[PDB]
Amino acid sequence: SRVCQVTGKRPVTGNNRSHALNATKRRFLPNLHSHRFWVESEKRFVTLRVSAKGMRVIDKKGIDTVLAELRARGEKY
Amino acid sequence: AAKIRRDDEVIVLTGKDKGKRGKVKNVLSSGKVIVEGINLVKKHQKPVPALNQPGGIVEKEAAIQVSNVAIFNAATGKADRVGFRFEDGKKVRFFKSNSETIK
Amino acid sequence: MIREERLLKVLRAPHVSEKASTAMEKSNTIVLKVAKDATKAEIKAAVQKLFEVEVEVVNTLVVKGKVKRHGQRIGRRSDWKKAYVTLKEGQNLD
Amino acid sequence: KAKELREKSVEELNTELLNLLREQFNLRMQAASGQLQQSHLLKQVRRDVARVKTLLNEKAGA
Amino acid sequence: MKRTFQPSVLKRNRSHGFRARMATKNGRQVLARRRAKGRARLTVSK
Amino acid sequence: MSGKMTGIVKWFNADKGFGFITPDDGS
RNA sequence: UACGGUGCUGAAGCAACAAAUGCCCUGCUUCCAGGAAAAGCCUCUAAGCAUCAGGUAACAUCAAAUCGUACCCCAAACCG
RNA sequence: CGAAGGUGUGCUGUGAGGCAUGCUGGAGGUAUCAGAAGUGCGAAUGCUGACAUAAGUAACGAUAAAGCGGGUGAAAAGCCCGCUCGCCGGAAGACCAAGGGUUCCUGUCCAACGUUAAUCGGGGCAGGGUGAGUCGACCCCUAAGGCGAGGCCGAAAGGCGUAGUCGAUGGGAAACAGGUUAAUAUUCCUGUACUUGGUGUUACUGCGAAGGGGGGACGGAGAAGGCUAUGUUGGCCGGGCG
RNA sequence: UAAGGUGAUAUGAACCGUUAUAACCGGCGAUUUCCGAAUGGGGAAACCCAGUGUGUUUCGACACACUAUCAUUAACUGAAUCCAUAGGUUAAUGAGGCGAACCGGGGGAACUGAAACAUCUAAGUACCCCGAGGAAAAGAAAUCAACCGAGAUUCCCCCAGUAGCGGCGAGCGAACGGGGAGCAGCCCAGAGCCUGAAUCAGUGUGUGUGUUAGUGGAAGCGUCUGGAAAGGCGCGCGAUACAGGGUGACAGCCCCGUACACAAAAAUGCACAUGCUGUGAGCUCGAUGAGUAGGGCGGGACACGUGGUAUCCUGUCUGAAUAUGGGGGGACCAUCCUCCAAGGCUAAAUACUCCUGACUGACCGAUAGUGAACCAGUACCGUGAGGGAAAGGCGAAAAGAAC
Ligand SMILES: [Mg+2]
Ligand SMILES: [Mg+2]
Ligand SMILES: [Mg+2]
Ligand SMILES: [Mg+2]
Ligand SMILES: [Mg+2]
Ligand SMILES: [Mg+2]
Ligand SMILES: [Mg+2]
Ligand SMILES: [Mg+2]
Ligand SMILES: [Mg+2]
Ligand SMILES: [Mg+2]
Ligand SMILES: [Mg+2]
Ligand SMILES: [Mg+2]
Ligand SMILES: [Mg+2]
Ligand SMILES: [Mg+2]
Ligand SMILES: [Mg+2]
Ligand SMILES: [Mg+2]
Ligand SMILES: [Mg+2]
Ligand SMILES: [Mg+2]
Ligand SMILES: [Mg+2]
Ligand SMILES: [Mg+2]
Ligand SMILES: [Mg+2]
Ligand SMILES: [Mg+2]
Ligand SMILES: [Mg+2]
Ligand SMILES: [Mg+2]
Ligand SMILES: [Mg+2]
Ligand SMILES: [Mg+2]
Ligand SMILES: [Mg+2]
Ligand SMILES: [Mg+2]
Ligand SMILES: [Mg+2]
Ligand SMILES: [Mg+2]
Ligand SMILES: [Mg+2]
Ligand SMILES: [Mg+2]
Ligand SMILES: [Mg+2]
Ligand SMILES: [Mg+2]
Ligand SMILES: [Mg+2]
Ligand SMILES: [Mg+2]
Ligand SMILES: [Mg+2]
Ligand SMILES: [Mg+2]
Ligand SMILES: [Mg+2]
Ligand SMILES: [Mg+2]
Ligand SMILES: [Mg+2]
Ligand SMILES: [Mg+2]
Ligand SMILES: [Mg+2]
Ligand SMILES: [Mg+2]
Ligand SMILES: [Mg+2]
Ligand SMILES: [Mg+2]
Ligand SMILES: [Mg+2]
Ligand SMILES: [Mg+2]
Ligand SMILES: [Mg+2]
Ligand SMILES: [Mg+2]
Ligand SMILES: [Mg+2]
Ligand SMILES: [Mg+2]
Ligand SMILES: [Mg+2]
Ligand SMILES: [Mg+2]
Ligand SMILES: [Mg+2]
Ligand SMILES: [Mg+2]
Ligand SMILES: [Mg+2]
Ligand SMILES: [Mg+2]
Ligand SMILES: [Mg+2]
Ligand SMILES: [Mg+2]
Ligand SMILES: [Mg+2]
Ligand SMILES: [Mg+2]
Ligand SMILES: [Mg+2]
Repeated sequence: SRVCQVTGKRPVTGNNRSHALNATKRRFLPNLHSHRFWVESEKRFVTLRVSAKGMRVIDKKGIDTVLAELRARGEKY
Repeated sequence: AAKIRRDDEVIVLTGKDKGKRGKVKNVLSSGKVIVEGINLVKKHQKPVPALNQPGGIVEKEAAIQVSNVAIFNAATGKADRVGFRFEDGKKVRFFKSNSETIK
Repeated sequence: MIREERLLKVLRAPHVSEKASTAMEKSNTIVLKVAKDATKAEIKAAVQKLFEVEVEVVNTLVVKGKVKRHGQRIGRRSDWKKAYVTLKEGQNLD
Repeated sequence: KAKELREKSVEELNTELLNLLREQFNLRMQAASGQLQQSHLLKQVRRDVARVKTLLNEKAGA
Repeated sequence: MKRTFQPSVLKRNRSHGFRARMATKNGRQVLARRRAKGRARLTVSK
Repeated sequence: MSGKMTGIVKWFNADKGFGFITPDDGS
């Protein structure tokens, strides 16, 4: 499932509007990527299917804070 | 909480026997009684070899509505409506006239 | 050992018939209407206890119920079970 | 008869239940033939068995 | 001529039976409709 | 029987008719 | 003899020939298009067991449950 | 001391209509003045039910074929018994699977069903009838394929699929002859067998698997040879002498 | 509570009971086969096959319990790999499924209308899915206003078919403000001080009020017609009861009831009160929700279709200040006013009716009214999803026609 584990981003639905304003339903997918994050405390790598916004979030808050949030959310990693 | 019971002597208020008296033989669950000797019909009884009935025109008693009968008050010689009271913590019947307990 | 209460609920009735009279007088076999869940061992123990008689073998069959019409309304009778109980020779039963 | 049967033991109730069931068997075979001409005894027995099983579930496990 | 109904109870029950209905989501919605309508015979299954 | 009549109507029209019986296109 | 039946008794009961599309044959020969699986069965040991467990050999004994079995089935009983 | 409704008659109004009354019917009806409408039917190849018409017409479902006597019976072309005749006979005979689900047998009935009658019936009603260690299923095994712990994926539902687990149409132990019932029989009976599990003694002593190997285990066509089923003839026995 | 009962078609048989364990009604209990979430494994629903343990055994074997999956927690164990971790196993607690409408959310049509049609409309409708509750949702101003001021949310009447939006077409369509229903405010981002202080929750008890069986309950005779009186004609009586229904024709006074008066061993609801348990109250000084606001691109929502378009949401790329600061006031700037986002909770008024009880109807009266007044979601049809009927009335009483 195209879900960022960190931010909870999700494929949303919208429209392709043409020049003649013809509306067709499309989707807006998140830029998800699987990345191994070095956790220094547990001294191991943890793979997360995370968006690039979430990678900026981990670079700002730190990965320990985020894995605390995922445990408080009740999400496996 | 039934006013007219089994062994009671009643008089007939309405019908082809308006004024006759008799004893109740049994009361039915449909709100009807069979009074001894009153609502006589002649049933054409079919013979049965089993049960040893030759089969004939048997005259017997039909049921009648309780509303059509009333308890004969042998004191006054008339019909009286029936009320309920408690005597000794026990629900008894009494005549509405003269407030006398039905026995 | 089968419990006596079950052995008392196994047997329902004797089945009277021309075939039953023949099997009783020739092969010394009684014909019983039994409970539907009753097995052959339960039957053999019941006859050996409640009638005090020695059973050689038990043959069973299931009787399918007939489809009847009471008036014009359809209906179906119950399936019941029938046991041919072969007694040993010399044994006798009412 | 629940009042009478309450003043009994567990083994006495089991004895009565087993005598009831023997009577129920002998009635059922008697009515299987045309011998039984008191049909109400089957009902009386079926209730009395129910009273015994009831009191056994009261005295045991309750 | 060969007509379109050539019966087979095994194929009837594997295709339209109770457990085939209860297996999937949409089949369970069928039994809810037939119970709501008040069908006596809810399925094929005898 | 109007239920055997149901058969009658339900499928003496679902017999569907065969068709016109003159190979004529009035063309 | 209920004319339906039931009971008793009971001869000979061999050979030759022909002979299958059936059996030997899951064979044989041959061809190319190159022709299921798994268990039962047999056997081998592993940890384990060490004279116990288990194994086969004989004999004895017990058990083998439950369900179907009627009837039509190229058809008046199935699909029409 | 007879309502509505139904059916007639008489009278009356320009009309939609109104009034009275006879019969039926056997218990509700309602002036006036206002009010509200599911408010007026001949048509919609209108909807539902009933009855006509054609018409006592067509047809009565393979051109395999019937005839007679007797019986039963209210009644016999159709039922039963009998003698003839004809038809199938690689089926129009017999056994099953699938499927149906008591149509089986016996007694009784003939309203309806049966393209006629029906005493008959697969029809109505009642009763009876299906007996397995060896047949089959269940069961052990798997195929195609299905489901699918976890798992991977996916807006959600859900999709695929590992371990596994289901799944025969295929693999896997074992019974034959004779007799018998109105109806069951490789199921009952008689006779003679067989198989797999148990426990238990006695002798003997390497047992052990979720593992290894073997086996199971496999195509088409063709050619003969050896047989049997089975049949024919002879012999034999019993009967016959037209 | 009771003198009559053993449900109906539907008689009969055999019985029970009549002063109180007959029956009947209610409360609490007991039992509660098999399938089905179905949960020991499987499975063509109502079937097949087990395992472990504890008991019995007349050794043939019987009975009972347990054994699903997932989540969370705890214990033990435990790889590659040293620790470790993954994994494994036990145990405990919970969930799972069904169900009418209402509710919130994730997705999301077309016919149609535009007299064609593509923007638009239909319409965020139908439908599908997820989750919850008796209501939900929202909700305590980074709001409106306009230099006067108001003071959470929700609902109704106006404003107003206005302002606007719009192939400026068809059509869509507010708000400010006003009148009402109802009203309620709080907490954490943090330390102390006083300490148990408000309130809430649970659990007891007590009281009250209901509910789940029930009790009493007034008062009419004569005559006529007639099959039968409740009708007619006389003469009375009741009424806090002339609501209604039944009774052989239309009954205030025949019956059931009604008005009114009461009633609960037991269970339970709602209130209070109180006990216990938990919960913290208040004061001071602080702190004041960052990948956020905002921006670029693409879309969506706001009545507002990108237009000069504010505001809200965010798929993508970025990216502040932080109380001397920031947001809004419909492009935008300046001044002024007003408010304090990036954390939460919260009753009421509001919406609905599978179901229960009472009552009502210028609603129907058997081709109507529910499809169904009657054994109807039946018969029947269809492989299936699904479709889906017809069919009421003897009489007061069977006295249902002996012969
Ligand atoms: Mg569109
Ligand atoms: Mg045998
Ligand atoms: Mg059998
Ligand atoms: Mg047979
Ligand atoms: Mg044939
Ligand atoms: Mg008249
Ligand atoms: Mg009228
Ligand atoms: Mg008239
Ligand atoms: Mg008239
Ligand atoms: Mg009127
Ligand atoms: Mg009209
Ligand atoms: Mg007309
Ligand atoms: Mg016209
Ligand atoms: Mg017409
Ligand atoms: Mg004609
Ligand atoms: Mg003509
Ligand atoms: Mg002619
Ligand atoms: Mg002709
Ligand atoms: Mg013919
Ligand atoms: Mg003749
Ligand atoms: Mg003929
Ligand atoms: Mg003949
Ligand atoms: Mg010929
Ligand atoms: Mg039949
Ligand atoms: Mg026959
Ligand atoms: Mg017959
Ligand atoms: Mg005739
Ligand atoms: Mg005929
Ligand atoms: Mg028949
Ligand atoms: Mg097998
Ligand atoms: Mg497979
Ligand atoms: Mg799968
Ligand atoms: Mg999974
Ligand atoms: Mg298997
Ligand atoms: Mg097979
Ligand atoms: Mg036969
Ligand atoms: Mg192998
Ligand atoms: Mg081959
Ligand atoms: Mg030979
Ligand atoms: Mg001659
Ligand atoms: Mg009864
Ligand atoms: Mg299961
Ligand atoms: Mg299970
Ligand atoms: Mg299994
Ligand atoms: Mg359109
Ligand atoms: Mg248009
Ligand atoms: Mg809320
Ligand atoms: Mg101010
Ligand atoms: Mg009362
Ligand atoms: Mg009264
Ligand atoms: Mg009366
Ligand atoms: Mg009348
Ligand atoms: Mg803030
Ligand atoms: Mg932004
Ligand atoms: Mg902007
Ligand atoms: Mg944007
Ligand atoms: Mg941004
Ligand atoms: Mg902003
Ligand atoms: Mg401005
Ligand atoms: Mg806030
Ligand atoms: Mg109707
Ligand atoms: Mg009518
Ligand atoms: Mg069907």
